[PDB]
Amino acid sequence: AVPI
Amino acid sequence: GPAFPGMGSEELRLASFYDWPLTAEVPPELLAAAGFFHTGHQDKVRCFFCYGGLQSWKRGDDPWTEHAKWFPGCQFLLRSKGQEYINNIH
Ligand SMILES: [Zn+2]
Repeated sequence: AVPI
Repeated sequence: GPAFPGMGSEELRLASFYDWPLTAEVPPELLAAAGFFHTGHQDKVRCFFCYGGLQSWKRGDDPWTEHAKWFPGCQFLLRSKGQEYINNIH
């Protein structure tokens, strides 16, 4: 996952 | 204190994943346990405590691992998992  | 006290309950966080698009890939049970609720938009989730948001979840991603990778200063993460766990991911 990655930051929004 | 938490950024969003209203989502401090794991059960409320789990309920938020009713329309989660990736149940087989990243279990809602694990996401909720790790402090995250579903925003309702795509696969975007947010931690109730640090308000850190994560998206673009991949098969086999581990919610606690991603929490520590991206938001290592979160106090909910620290209280739940301990400093050794966070340091080892970094
Ligand atoms: Zn957090």
